[PDB]
Amino acid sequence: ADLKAFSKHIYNAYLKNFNMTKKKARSILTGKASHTAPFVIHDIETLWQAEKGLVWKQLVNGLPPYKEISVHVFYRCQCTTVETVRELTEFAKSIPSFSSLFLNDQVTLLKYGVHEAIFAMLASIVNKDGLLVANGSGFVTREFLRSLRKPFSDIIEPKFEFAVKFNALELDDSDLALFIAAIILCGDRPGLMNVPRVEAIQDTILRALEFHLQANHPDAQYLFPKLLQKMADLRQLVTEHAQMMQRIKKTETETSLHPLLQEIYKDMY
Amino acid sequence: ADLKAFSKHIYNAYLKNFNMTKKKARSILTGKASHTAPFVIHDIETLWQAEKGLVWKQLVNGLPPYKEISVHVFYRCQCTTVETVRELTEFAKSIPSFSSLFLNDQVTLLKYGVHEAIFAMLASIVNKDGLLVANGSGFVTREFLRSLRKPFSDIIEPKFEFAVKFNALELDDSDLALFIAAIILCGDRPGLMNVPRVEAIQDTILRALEFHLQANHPDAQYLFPKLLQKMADLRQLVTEHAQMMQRIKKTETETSLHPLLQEIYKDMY
Ligand SMILES: Cc1cc(Cn2ncn(-c3ccc(OC(F)(F)F)cc3)c2=O)cc(C)c1OC(C)(C)C(=O)O
Ligand SMILES: Cc1cc(Cn2ncn(-c3ccc(OC(F)(F)F)cc3)c2=O)cc(C)c1OC(C)(C)C(=O)O
Repeated sequence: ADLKAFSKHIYNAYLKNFNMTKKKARSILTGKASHTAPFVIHDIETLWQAEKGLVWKQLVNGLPPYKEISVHVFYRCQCTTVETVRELTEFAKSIPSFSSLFLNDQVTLLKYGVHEAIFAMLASIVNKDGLLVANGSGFVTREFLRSLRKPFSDIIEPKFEFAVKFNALELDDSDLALFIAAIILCGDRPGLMNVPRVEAIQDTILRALEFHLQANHPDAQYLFPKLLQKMADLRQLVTEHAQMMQRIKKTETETSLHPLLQEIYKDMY
Repeated sequence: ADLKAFSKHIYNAYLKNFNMTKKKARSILTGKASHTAPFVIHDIETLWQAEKGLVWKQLVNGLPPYKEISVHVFYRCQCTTVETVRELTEFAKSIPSFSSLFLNDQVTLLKYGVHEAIFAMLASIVNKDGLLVANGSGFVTREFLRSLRKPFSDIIEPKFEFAVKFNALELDDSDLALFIAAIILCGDRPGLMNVPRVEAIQDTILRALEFHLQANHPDAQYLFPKLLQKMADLRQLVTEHAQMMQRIKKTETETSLHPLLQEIYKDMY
């Protein structure tokens, strides 16, 4: 009660804001709802094919001018990330009392949380071998992404490592809704004004998550503490990511960075 | 139709979000809605009377600990201003294409625009003699405010100086809606991401304003350039105000600043 309602409201916000759920993604990856697989990108040729219709169906990509394969893929990563951020902000608007914070605090929370949330949600569209892209019309292999030149392969691999370990907790969409809401409502964010309010909201979300997990996964007893540890793991994974991003900006000078990402990484830690 | 439609929608946002319009204020200040005037505050006694129900109807002031009349009035100033910031934020959300900017840009625009807008709208509740407070239930005299000790009287007087000259343009609420929308949609704000989008929106607002002025004030010809100059004046007024605010923080160590105002003033330019 109250937590059941809270959980359901968060879940519905999740379902309303994310086109690609873990449900849909698993359904595609196992082959039960499609009957014809997504287009597999695993090399230069198939990437080129995918960009002329098979996966992205426009005759000029509307991405920055690229001079090599690795940077092209990096730009694709930026596109996915930007649209996930967009969805995450819209999702945050439906969290109880998020919209009632100061606008500045909303911006702070999103700035410092979206990457943690993105890395958590990636596991829904990732398996050992690769990841879904373009709402599941494409599947990019992990071996291809490992084959990109340093430092871009270096940035991509850790997300696979984390996602594969995170998928072993076998959460479903209704768990993940509460998990990512709690990621966003973090009181530890630099420059937050109303820390106690945000901590109280996170308090509620996490109580609802504990409740929801005992209902949904009766036999997994220690699922809740591990998930809290997952949050801490995510923070460090983002720290490492940010370090590599710094190195990119230093050493890959005309690799362009989307303005939203320039803002997020601006002054970050 | 095009600019008439834009204008009217801005006007409706204005009418839906500001408790005190120039219409209401002039009706109260001239004595037409009154039959008996607002409670005049011009010294400590009337301030004490007003704070126990007559004007502010609470039995604990909920203001920070203050040790003098000047700081007490400064805190009242903060309260009025914070509520105006809240109203302006809601008003900006209803401006066409404001809500469509990145949240970072919305926050930047409000951060650097609210004081300019507040100083413009202050003229609606001011005459030579004082100003309305608490939705027109109170009237605080300018001579009382001059009687506060430096630096507080110093910060307040220039707003009167500006407002009295601004009231000589005989604008009405429907002009002011477009004027303050244009103040907020400033492309010149430090740290704006999408400058051209904001400048296009402001262009629309300003064209609508010129059109609306040609309809509403046919015979007052140089009104539009003068208003452009008013915007520049407001910028200079906010520079001076902010300088004085700095000297407050340097030299009035027992004076607290509301957190939202602390945010606006931290790192401003
Ligand atoms: C580098 C990065 C990766 C991820 C996850 N990720 N990993 C691979 N892809 C991917 C690969 C190929 C593709 O298509 C095609 F290229 F055609 F193969 C479409 C998408 C992802 O979305 C997440 C964040 C936050 C990243 O950091 C950035 C974006 C820089 C940032 O936030 O600034
Ligand atoms: C110091 C200042 C003044 C103004 C205008 N102004 N002048 C007087 N009042 C007022 C006076 C008396 C009253 O009631 C009673 F106290 F009882 F008399 C209630 C309201 C205003 O609102 C505007 C800004 C931005 C100010 O600067 C601050 C707030 C720090 C800031 O930076 O935001």
